[PDB]
Amino acid sequence: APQTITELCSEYRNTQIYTINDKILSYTESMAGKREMVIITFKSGETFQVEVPGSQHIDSQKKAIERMKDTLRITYLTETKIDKLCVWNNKTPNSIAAISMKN
Amino acid sequence: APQTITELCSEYRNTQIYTINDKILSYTESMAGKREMVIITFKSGETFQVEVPGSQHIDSQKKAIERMKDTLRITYLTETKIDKLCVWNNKTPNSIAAISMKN
Amino acid sequence: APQTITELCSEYRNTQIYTINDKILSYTESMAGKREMVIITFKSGETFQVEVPGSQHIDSQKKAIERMKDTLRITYLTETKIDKLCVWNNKTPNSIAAISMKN
Amino acid sequence: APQTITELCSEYRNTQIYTINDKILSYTESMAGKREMVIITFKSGETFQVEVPGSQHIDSQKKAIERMKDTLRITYLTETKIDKLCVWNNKTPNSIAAISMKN
Amino acid sequence: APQTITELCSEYRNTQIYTINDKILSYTESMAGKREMVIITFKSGETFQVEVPGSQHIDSQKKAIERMKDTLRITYLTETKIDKLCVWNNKTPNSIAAISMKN
Amino acid sequence: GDTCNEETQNLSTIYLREYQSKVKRQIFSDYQSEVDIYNRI
Amino acid sequence: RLYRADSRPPDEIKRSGGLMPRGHNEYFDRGTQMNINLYDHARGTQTGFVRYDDGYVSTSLSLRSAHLAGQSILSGYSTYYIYVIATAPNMFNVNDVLGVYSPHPYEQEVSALGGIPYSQIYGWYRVNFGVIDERLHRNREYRDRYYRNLNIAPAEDGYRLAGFPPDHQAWREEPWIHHAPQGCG
Ligand SMILES: CC(=O)N[C@@H]1[C@@H](O[C@@H]2O[C@H](CO)[C@H](O)[C@H](O)[C@H]2O)[C@@H](O)[C@@H](CO)O[C@@H]1O
Repeated sequence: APQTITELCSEYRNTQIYTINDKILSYTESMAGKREMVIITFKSGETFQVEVPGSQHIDSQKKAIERMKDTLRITYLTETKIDKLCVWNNKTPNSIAAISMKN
Repeated sequence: APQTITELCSEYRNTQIYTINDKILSYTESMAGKREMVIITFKSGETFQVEVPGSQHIDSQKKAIERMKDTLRITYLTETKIDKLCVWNNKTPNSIAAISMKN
Repeated sequence: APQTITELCSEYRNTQIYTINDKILSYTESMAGKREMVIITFKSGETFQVEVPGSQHIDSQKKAIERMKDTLRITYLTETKIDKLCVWNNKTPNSIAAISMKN
Repeated sequence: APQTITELCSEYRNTQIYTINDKILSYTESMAGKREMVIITFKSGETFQVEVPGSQHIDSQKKAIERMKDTLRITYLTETKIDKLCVWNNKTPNSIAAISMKN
Repeated sequence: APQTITELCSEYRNTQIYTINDKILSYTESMAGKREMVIITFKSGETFQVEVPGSQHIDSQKKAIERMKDTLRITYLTETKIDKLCVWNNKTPNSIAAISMKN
Repeated sequence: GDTCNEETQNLSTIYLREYQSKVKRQIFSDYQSEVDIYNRI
Repeated sequence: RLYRADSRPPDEIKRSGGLMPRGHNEYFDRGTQMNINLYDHARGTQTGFVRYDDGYVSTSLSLRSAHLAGQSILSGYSTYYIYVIATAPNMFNVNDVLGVYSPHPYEQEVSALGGIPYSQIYGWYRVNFGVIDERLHRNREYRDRYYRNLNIAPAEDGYRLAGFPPDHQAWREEPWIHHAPQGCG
């Protein structure tokens, strides 16, 4: 039902929208125990993660976590500009909730 | 079986063909709880969504939903031209049922 | 085991070989309930489909139906020339059993 | 563990290294019952297959068979040069056990 | 959560950071029983492996292992420079725990 | 004939096909979609 | 970056796969093999098109030079383009490779063997009634990471690809002798 990313981001607690508008500077992927995650950063100095699947995630989000990590790798490789990010700010780095790309 | 998108689209109630003939303008992806979906937008302003899997779907649609999301990410990143869309017009944004690309 | 597509095609009843030698003209993917399928066409007018998984399929074909839909999508996107298609001719559109590509 | 394909290849019976140093000439894929497999050939006239999953396969190999076909598919489209192949010579066509690419 | 490959790597025993700053030279993939793995090497002479999922792996690590192997395949094909690698140096070849890349 | 010039022709084509593969490795890799093998199997 | 004056428009080049040499339809298009020879390409002056015969497309080292060619070549045209091309190994400096036998020396050309793929084209300028519009249009499909660290093929590699006719003396002199194809020298 949400029509855009800012509308979707507002349905949640502890989320912020960041207008990035630039390509990812670095991509880091880990398969180490309890650290199965992906970290990305930008020229601006901003760092974001995709949380390790855990107890705070419903079964529906499981497949969605994999898709997000897949999207970050391809976006990185193709040098695609990310438009905005919706992130949970109660995590460090801030956890990604939704991405948006434009043009 | 149907031999075209139009033919296929017409076997359902609450659907219609949108003759796009253009690439996707923006792509939004979300992993936020209960709202794991994708939303695309066109230069025309038309906004469509791939629905969060729910009861409305039968079991065989589970995999087709994931594939459609894979298809839309690739199309977006490659600026591949979309021909037409078959959407269930009883949702906001209109939910995607099939896609066709040409040439 | 078969060493070629013609030789493999010949082990099935109701099949025939089509020498395409051309790239795909259009691609259609559908997630519509009971019509979870892909349809491809050629400038020659041919139309073939990957069938919706059903009782006619053994368990070992399920993962192959999936691989086949992946293959057709990327073959279309890369505009790669198809050489031959082994199809079951007791379905309309004819159903794809195997594909071969030559460089 | 092994450090080269030759090292790895020599830990099994009925195997052998073929130095190809060439791109794939043709690619064949099949979703036909009991023939869900891939077959590749080289301009050298050699023909190889990725066997249909069977009882000669241990469970850990199942995921590996799938990955190999994905690799062969992308290697074929990109015209990437295969360096060597480790294959079981007790099959016709010979069965691919491992692959290597360089540069 | 760690904000860096170095920081993440230091959380483990028997790990070591290798600064590569180069593309993969060769890629080896095997589907042979008890040797389902990928081995990569660089011009500089270092050889690394994504190991075989054994009793030394936690469940959440099985999906992460597949992902790493996917990443290695695509970075090799695209000739993308690896920046750093966090490896477990208690094996031969050293096992990859994480990878980093930037541009 | 197939002396000096059959060579140049065959050598030039060789250099070209090599390059063309480098190009496909770039533009065709954008279409590669990864599969969840444990969901497939 | 290298530049090329061309009447062929961006959308045509995009459909073709890049700046194609004479006769080649699609960049990857196989089967229809064409004659690929450097020496024959370099001596071939063409009207209506900047040297693009014999499996090679030539370019210039600066906007100004490319502009000079378009002036005398695309003289008739009311609107043409000057494409900005990234350096890569598919390109050879006609002077460096051909040496003494450089067909038209003082023009300092750099030819791309087999054409110029679209992903290697950075952008282009429009030229109206022979006057460059100082607004470059970036090619969205230019591979930046890839072409970032690439450069022209050193003359060493072009030597055997030199295309000189069977005899040509060069085949019997430095340094074409150290690289002569099986039947040259
Ligand atoms: C604000 C909050 O604590 N919300 C709870 C949820 O926590 C958020 O969950 C996401 C993943 O869904 C991510 O880890 C955020 O950082 C996290 O704060 C989660 O625990 C669910 C469980 O049903 O509901 C909470 O209300």
